[PDB]
Amino acid sequence: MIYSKVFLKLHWGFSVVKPLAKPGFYLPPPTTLIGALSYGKFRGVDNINLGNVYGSPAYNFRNIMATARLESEGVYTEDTGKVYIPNGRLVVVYVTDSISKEELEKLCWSITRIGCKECLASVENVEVGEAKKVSGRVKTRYYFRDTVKVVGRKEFLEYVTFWEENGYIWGKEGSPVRYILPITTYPLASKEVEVEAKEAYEVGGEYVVFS
RNA sequence: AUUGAAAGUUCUGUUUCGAAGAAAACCCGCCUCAGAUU
Repeated sequence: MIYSKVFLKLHWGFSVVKPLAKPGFYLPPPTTLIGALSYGKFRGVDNINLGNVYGSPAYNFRNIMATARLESEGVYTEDTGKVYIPNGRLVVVYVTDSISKEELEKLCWSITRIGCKECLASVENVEVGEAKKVSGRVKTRYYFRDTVKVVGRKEFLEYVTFWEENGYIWGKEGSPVRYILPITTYPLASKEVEVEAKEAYEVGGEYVVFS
């Protein structure tokens, strides 16, 4: 199981509108991160024949694990929800085993935006390595699933609804999955939360929790 | 190529016309550059 870290500098912020008044999300979903990763290889094509229906040029990277977190302060504003965090930093962690280190690093250096067109984002540095799996009590900053238990004080937890990869095909709605975010609503920032969990990869001290 | 792909809240308008900081008032009343030298 290999892992990679990437540091992104944002220009003005990101904007992803909730499916189904147009409120937005607080942090990008894993689908957006996987698509941003896949952009490095599938650049220039917008419709590929999956075999039965044209749904997206991204239904092939669906088995890559990804998380992300903030490192600065920003504000969520509706005026079409947006998250303004100019000149901020975003740290993204990719954990997978499908491709070798070289391919993942090459695709990691090839990220241009997160969400819509305006949300450009530069790349400052990357790291590649091998991760280890543990199950003891850990402290994390990246968001995780709803089913994961919690030992600390419930003070900085929020609930959001994300979708699986099934939504990659047009004319179809993805399955709803609950997620827990360790975020302060105003102003936006990230806080550490201690969890027990069952699977957690050590990617440099900042343990990442998946289940 | 990411609930992503496609979208100008844009066009038109004077803060304008008029109204003396003006009239009265001494700086002024006394004081040696003076005694000695071819």
